Amino acid sequence: MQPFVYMAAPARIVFSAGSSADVAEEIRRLGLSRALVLSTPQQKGDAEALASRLGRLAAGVFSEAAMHTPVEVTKTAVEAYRAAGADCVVSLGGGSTTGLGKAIALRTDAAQIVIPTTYAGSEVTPILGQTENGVKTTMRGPEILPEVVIYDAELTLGLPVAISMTSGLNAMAHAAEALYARDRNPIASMMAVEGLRAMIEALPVVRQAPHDIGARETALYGAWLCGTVLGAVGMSLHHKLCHTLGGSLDLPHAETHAVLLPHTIAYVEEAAPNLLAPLAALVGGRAGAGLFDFAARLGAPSSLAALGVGADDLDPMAELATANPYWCPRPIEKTAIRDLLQRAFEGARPA
Amino acid sequence: MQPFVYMAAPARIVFSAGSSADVAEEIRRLGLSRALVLSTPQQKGDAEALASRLGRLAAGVFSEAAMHTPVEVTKTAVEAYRAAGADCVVSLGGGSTTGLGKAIALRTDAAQIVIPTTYAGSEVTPILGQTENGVKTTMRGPEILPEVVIYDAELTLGLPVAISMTSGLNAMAHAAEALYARDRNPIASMMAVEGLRAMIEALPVVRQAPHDIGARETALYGAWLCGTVLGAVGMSLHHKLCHTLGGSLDLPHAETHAVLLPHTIAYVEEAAPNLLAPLAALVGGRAGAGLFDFAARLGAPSSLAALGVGADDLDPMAELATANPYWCPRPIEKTAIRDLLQRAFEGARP
Ligand SMILES: NC(=O)c1ccc[n+]([C@@H]2O[C@H](COP(=O)([O-])OP(=O)(O)OC[C@H]3O[C@@H](n4cnc5c(N)ncnc54)[C@H](O)[C@@H]3O)[C@@H](O)[C@H]2O)c1
Ligand SMILES: [Ca+2]
Ligand SMILES: [Ca+2]
Repeated sequence: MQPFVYMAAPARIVFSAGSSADVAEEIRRLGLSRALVLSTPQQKGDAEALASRLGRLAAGVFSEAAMHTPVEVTKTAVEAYRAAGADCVVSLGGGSTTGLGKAIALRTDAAQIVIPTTYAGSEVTPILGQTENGVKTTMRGPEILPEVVIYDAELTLGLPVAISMTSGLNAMAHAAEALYARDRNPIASMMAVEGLRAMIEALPVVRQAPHDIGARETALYGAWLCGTVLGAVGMSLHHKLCHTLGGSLDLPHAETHAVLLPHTIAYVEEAAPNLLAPLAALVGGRAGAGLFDFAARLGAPSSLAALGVGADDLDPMAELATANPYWCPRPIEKTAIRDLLQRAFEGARPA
Repeated sequence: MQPFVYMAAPARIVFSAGSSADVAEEIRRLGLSRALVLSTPQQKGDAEALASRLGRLAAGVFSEAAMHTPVEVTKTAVEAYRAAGADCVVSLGGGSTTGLGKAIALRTDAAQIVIPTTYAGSEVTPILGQTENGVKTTMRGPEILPEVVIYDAELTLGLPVAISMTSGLNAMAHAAEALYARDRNPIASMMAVEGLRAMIEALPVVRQAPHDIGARETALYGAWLCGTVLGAVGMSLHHKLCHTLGGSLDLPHAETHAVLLPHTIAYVEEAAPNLLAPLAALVGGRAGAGLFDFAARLGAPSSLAALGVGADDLDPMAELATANPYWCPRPIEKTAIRDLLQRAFEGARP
C-alpha cells in the first residue's frame, strides 16, 4: 500500500427527492431562525417560493447572484444579510449561487445550507473564487465549507439538457483528477470511481429524458461524490488549465471542462496508466479517447473553437499555463501543453 | 399599397472592422469631453484599456453592469457619473451593459456611445427593462435611444458559437414579426428582410468558422437591422409568448426564442402567408417549417423539454399567454396556444 492521509471534512448531507420541503427542519437543527435565501435571476421564482414556504424562518431573498462572484455584488448581499438580521444563508442554485453564499460566509461567518441544482459540486468544497478589479482570485479554508447540503433531485428536473451534460462532465473532471492526485487516498479514489460510474450511467439517460427522476437522482448522487473529492484532494493539469483559459479568455465554465477533459486526461494517462485504469474500464477504452467518445454521446461541445477561442490565443495560453509550477504525474511542459491546446482547439479525438 | 406612418429618431451608426479604435473621435464629434466607460465585472480589463485609449476624455470606469439592470446598481452608477462630472457613457459589451447606459441616460440625460459585442440589438432600440425590488419593469422613449453605435466585428470573434446561434435566432425573431406588425411600414419591412437575409447567410458560416471576420461582419450587420426593427414597430405573438413563458418559468431568453420561433411564425403564417412570403423565400418556401430546418442547421435547442420545461407547465403558460388581449394577424385562442406549446415541447416540426 502507498502511504496516505485521509481527512474527513465535516458534513451534513440530506439526500432525497422532495427534501427541500424540509429546509425548515435543517435551519432549526442548527439552532438558527433567520435565513437569507440566495439565487441568480434565472432561479428567482424558486428562491421566492422557498422563502414563502419558510414563513418566519425566511429573513429575506437576494436573487442577484452573478457569474464569477464579483466582490461588489457580495458587498451588496452582505448588506442585505445584515439588514435582514439573517443568521444563515440558504443557497438555491448552481456553483455561482453556492459561491455567493460562500463569499457571504467569509465576511459574516453565516452558516450555509446549500441546495445544489447543478453538478458543479461546490457545495462540498472549501474553495471560493471571486472577481475583484476585473481579475479572478481563488482561496480556500474551513470557514468556506458549507455546513449543510440538501440534495433534492426534483429541483434538477428543470436543469436544461445542454448544461446538464457539460456540468455533468465538470463533475466527472473532479473525479478523474482525484485518481492521480499527489495526496490521493483510498477513500477519495473509491468515491471518485463510484462518482464516475454514476455520471456515465445517468447522463445519457438524462439527455433523452430530462424529467426521469431516477436518472436525475443518480446524476446528483454522482455529483456529490465528485464534489467531495474536489474538496478532499489536490487537482492538477485539468483544473489549472480550465482556470487559466476560463480566466484569461472569459470562456463558459462547464463547457471549458467538457472540451478539455478528454485531452487533459489523455496527457496524464501517458504517465498514470494504472491510476486511470478504473476510468478507462468505465469508458470501455482509453481514458482520454473514451471520454471524448462519451462526451460525443452526450452531444457536448468538443472544440475550443466552438467556445470562441482563436488560433492566435493558443500560444499565449500555453505560456500562461506553464508560468506557475504545480505538481502533475506528467510534468507540465510548454510544447506538450501547446500540442494539447491544438488538439482541443481542433476538437480532435485524443490519440 | 397599405397606408403607413414612418418615424425615425436620430442615431449615428459607425460600422467597420477596427472601428472601436476610433471611439475618441466619436466622443469629440458630439462636443463631449467626460465619458464614463461602462462594463460588466468580467470585462473591467477591456473597459480600463478603452478608458486609457480615450486619454483626457475618460472621466471614469464603472464596471458593475448586472443582468436585468437592477435599479440598485443604476443608482450607484448614477452617483459615479455625477461625481465624475460626466457628460456621456460609453457602453462597452453585451446587452446588460447597453441596459445600464440607458438607465443612466434616463436619469442624467447622458449621451450614449454604445460598442456592442453581442447580437442583443438593445443599442438601437428605445426600450429599457429594469428590475426594482425584484419586479421587472419596461418602458420606452426617445430619450433612451443611444446617440451613437460603433459596430466593430473584431470584438465579436470570441462570442461562443452556442450563444451566437441562439441570440442570432432571437434577433431574426424581431425581423420576422416586424413583417406583420400592425404598424408595419416599408422601411421596417425592407430592413427586416435584409436582416433575415444577413443572418441566414452568416450564422451557418460563423458556426463553422467563428473567427471569420466576413461572416462576423455580416452577422453583426444582421443584428443591427433586426434590433432596429424591434425598436421601430410593434411585436406580436412570438415576443409575447417568449416574454410570458421565459419569464414565468425563468428560462434563458435566447434559447426560448430559438425554440418557439418556428412555431409562432408557423401559427401566424397559417393566416397571413403573404406578409411572411419574403421570409419563406429565404428558408425554402414555408417560413415556419423553414425556420425549424434553419435552427437545426445551427445546432440550436429545438424543444421546450430540452430547456427543462415540464409537461405540467404548459397549461398555466397558455392561460398566462392569453391573460392580456393584444394584436396579432391571427386571433390568439388559448386552445391553439396550448397546442403550439405542446408541439414546441415535443420539438415537432411545424
Ligand atoms: N469553488 C468550487 O469548488 C467550485 C466547483 C465547481 C464550480 N465552481 C464555480 O461555479 C461556477 C459555475 O457553476 P455552475 O456550472 O453550476 O453554473 P451556474 O451556477 O453559473 O449556473 C448557470 C445558470 O444555470 C442556472 N441553473 C442552475 N441550476 C438550474 C436548475 N436546476 N434549473 C434551471 N436553471 C438552473 C443558473 O441560475 C445560472 O443562470 C463557476 O464560477 C465555477 O468556478 C466552483
Ligand atoms: Ca462556517
Ligand atoms: Ca439621449
